[PDB]
Amino acid sequence: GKVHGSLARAGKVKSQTPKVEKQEKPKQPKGRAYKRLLYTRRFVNVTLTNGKRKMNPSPS
Amino acid sequence: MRAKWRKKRTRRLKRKRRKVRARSK
Amino acid sequence: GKGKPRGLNSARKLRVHRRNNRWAETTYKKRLLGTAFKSSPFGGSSHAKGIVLEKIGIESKQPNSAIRKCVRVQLIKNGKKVTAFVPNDGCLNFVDENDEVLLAGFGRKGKAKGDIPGVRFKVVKVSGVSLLALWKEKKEKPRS
Amino acid sequence: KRELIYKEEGQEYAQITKMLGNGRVEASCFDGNKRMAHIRGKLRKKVWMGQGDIILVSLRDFQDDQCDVVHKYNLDEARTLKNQGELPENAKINE
Amino acid sequence: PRAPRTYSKTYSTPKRPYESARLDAELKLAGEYGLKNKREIYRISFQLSKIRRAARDLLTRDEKDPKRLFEGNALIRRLVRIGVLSEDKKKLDYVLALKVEDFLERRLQTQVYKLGLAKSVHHARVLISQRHIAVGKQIVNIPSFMVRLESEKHIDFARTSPFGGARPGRVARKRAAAAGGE
Amino acid sequence: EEKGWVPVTKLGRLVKAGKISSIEEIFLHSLPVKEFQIIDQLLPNLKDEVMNIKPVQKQTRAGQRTRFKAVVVVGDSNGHVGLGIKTAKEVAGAIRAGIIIAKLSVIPIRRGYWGTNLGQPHSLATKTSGKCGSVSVRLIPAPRGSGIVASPAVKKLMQLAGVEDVYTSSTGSTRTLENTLKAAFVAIGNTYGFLTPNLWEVQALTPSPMDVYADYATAS
RNA sequence: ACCCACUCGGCACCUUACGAGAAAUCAAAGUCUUUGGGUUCUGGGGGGAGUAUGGUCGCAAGGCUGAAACUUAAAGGAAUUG
RNA sequence: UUCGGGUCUUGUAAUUGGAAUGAGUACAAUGUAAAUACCUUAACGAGGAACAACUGGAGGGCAAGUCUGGUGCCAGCAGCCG
Ligand SMILES: [Mg+2]
Ligand SMILES: [Mg+2]
Ligand SMILES: [Mg+2]
Ligand SMILES: [Mg+2]
Ligand SMILES: [Mg+2]
Ligand SMILES: [Mg+2]
Ligand SMILES: [Mg+2]
Ligand SMILES: [Mg+2]
Ligand SMILES: [Mg+2]
Repeated sequence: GKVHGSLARAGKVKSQTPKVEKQEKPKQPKGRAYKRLLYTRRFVNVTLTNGKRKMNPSPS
Repeated sequence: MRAKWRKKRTRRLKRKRRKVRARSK
Repeated sequence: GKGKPRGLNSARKLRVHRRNNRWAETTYKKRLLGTAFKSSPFGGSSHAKGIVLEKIGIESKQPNSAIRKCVRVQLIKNGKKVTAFVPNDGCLNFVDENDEVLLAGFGRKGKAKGDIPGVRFKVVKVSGVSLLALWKEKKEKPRS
Repeated sequence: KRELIYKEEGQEYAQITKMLGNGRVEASCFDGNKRMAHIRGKLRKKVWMGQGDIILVSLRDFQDDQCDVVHKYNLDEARTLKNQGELPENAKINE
Repeated sequence: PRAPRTYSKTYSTPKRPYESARLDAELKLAGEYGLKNKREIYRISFQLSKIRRAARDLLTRDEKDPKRLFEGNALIRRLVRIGVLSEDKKKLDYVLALKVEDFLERRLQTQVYKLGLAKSVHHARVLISQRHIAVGKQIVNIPSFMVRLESEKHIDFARTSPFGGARPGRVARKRAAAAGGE
Repeated sequence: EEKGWVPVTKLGRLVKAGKISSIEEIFLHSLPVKEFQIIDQLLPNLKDEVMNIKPVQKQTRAGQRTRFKAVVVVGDSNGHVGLGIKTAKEVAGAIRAGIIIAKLSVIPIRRGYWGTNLGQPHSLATKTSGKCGSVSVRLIPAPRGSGIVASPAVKKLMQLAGVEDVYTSSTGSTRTLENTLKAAFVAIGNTYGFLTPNLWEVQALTPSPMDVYADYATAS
């Protein structure tokens, strides 16, 4: 109908969201290695010189 | 409202409170 | 030239003029009158514990339509009663009635924040445990 | 012609006794509950209601004093409710 | 009640923490010299700011003033001894002209890299951190060891290190033992 | 690219003929510049930066007719600045006309020394100030290598100027970018408007370039 | 009593910005980031509120002095186009 | 001549090798009034080097998404605008 349940119930969206498990990953290096990775990714491996840097460019 | 009439209403409230106090002074 | 005197022997009136004008501020007046200790729910206190009396929700303003889940808490330090906000999504059920809850400031200098009317305090801890640890299931309520 | 929506797991019907201001209403819920009803979303200024109107309202389990009105029936789906009889029939509400 | 010894802060975070150009410059300097955090750049900028404050205060004072002479040449000799200020410009007005990269350059990290015994800046960082480089038969496990001019000629791998000549180490010794056994 | 630039002004004609060699001749005799190509000819390396794009609306009977105000700053980082402010329908056209005005309004600045003089000037010569709207900008000389202590827009203006070290202080509603940049422009162009002891001796009033070279103008 | 010229003082007025302002405008609202002639009073966002209380004056009306709790993201000034 | 060797370098790949090292344990000795602990150092101690770095945020202010799914003025977010 208009509303699928009791409207004012607390923790509604949290309760009914689909629990999607964390995706397992390779370890992300931390510390000086992370700064080196960022430096390589931004100032020696310039990817999209057009426009801005556009870090995290949405895929479309 | 105008400031004039707000002032006058305040004066009338003071009227009532003053007569009440005078009756009980 | 200007309103203030300028002579070399006018320190007295300059000082007293500044001292009389300082009361025009709000921070200085609050600090010197010490209204925080006498009138505010906490006397110069960042946090304070209290007991949950009942479990209320309060509607928002015009531009924002919702009901923010609050809680009425009587402070233990002095006995005052204040409404407080249970911050996150599914935290209303976490805090049960008549349990000790540590209220904190709401971040807007003791004034209502956002669209929630007549509230000035968050909720940080309940029954000794923090709400943020409960909300991510890092800890659980002791249920005593 | 639209299908009439029944209550489910907490929502219940009621009748407006007197409508207050600032989007507030006094509603008699048919459990002997002279409750306060709050005009709510999808209901602010899209559908209008008045005194003595059949109403559907969701409760709040953390406070039973106030309750949030959700859907209004147009005096004909009210008749359908009346024949199927989920609400008490000891009340006459006609035109 | 014992007399305290004074701890003191050695850095100062910038007031605008979110400047795009400044963030990019900080990342450039971090990647160029293998700095672990951006607190390193803050520390060098704080040292430079103290140096500049002293230099400007001495500049305000009149020329040929005992304070100016004494502490100005003291700061000059200290900076040339560090090596950041070239001998050409011992004037106390080129002191105001130093850049943060100048002090960055004198780190034991970059000096080990320059000497070539470490072929990469991060290689220099790890080699320093593994207790290998010794500045005058004294190892330094600290990348920010400001190498002074009088002692730069004495950087080399330590004797205790395998590179300077000693037992190889855990992995090589274990492999040799395994080969000898089988 | 394609550029003919038939000169319509006598100054433009002289520049095209190659008779004016330095922009200092233009600034000295207070000549009026109306062709942006003159400034392009004299300063080949005028970089720019679009400071702000602002949507400005006019309420008509049908909807709200919206244009865009571009605030462009042009300069060469060697003591030459210009501040163009333009309004146009399309943003790209707004920026083009804004840089165009900015090139038209180039101005020289007088960089000086904070203390003793050792190398090239690093800061301004004296304290200067300007005021546009309610925004008053005060530029104050700073010791060598002190950076540009200024808000990002004013900082970019000084960087385009070539001033490497300077202190600033702004009073008013410095929020509005056009007012702040115009006030800073007034101050930095006023730097050459302050008589200083090292600028006291009189000169010989060298004849105007369009007087000595009037023949090469007046297209016949 | 007029006419012409000048001067002192007064209510004023026209033009203008070469000065000042957020502007409307001001010959002072100028000589203010190039900030200091002397001096008195007043204001520190809006509301609550010129309310309560306490003094004091008054026959009375009311005058003078005069907050806070709390609430609020604006209230307001000048001007532009509709 | 399309090439194209990559002639010269710089990254990306659960490919693949050899090194170095502590954080930990621990003979000792130093340390200490006696002991910890630190400095030194035997013998062990890295492959997913699982010896696994979090805390906040991704509309603006303010660096970083108009990607996917969920909820649809609810739940909630939001210091302010939203
Ligand atoms: Mg309402
Ligand atoms: Mg006020
Ligand atoms: Mg008032
Ligand atoms: Mg009284
Ligand atoms: Mg108005
Ligand atoms: Mg995270
Ligand atoms: Mg978030
Ligand atoms: Mg997200
Ligand atoms: Mg951004």
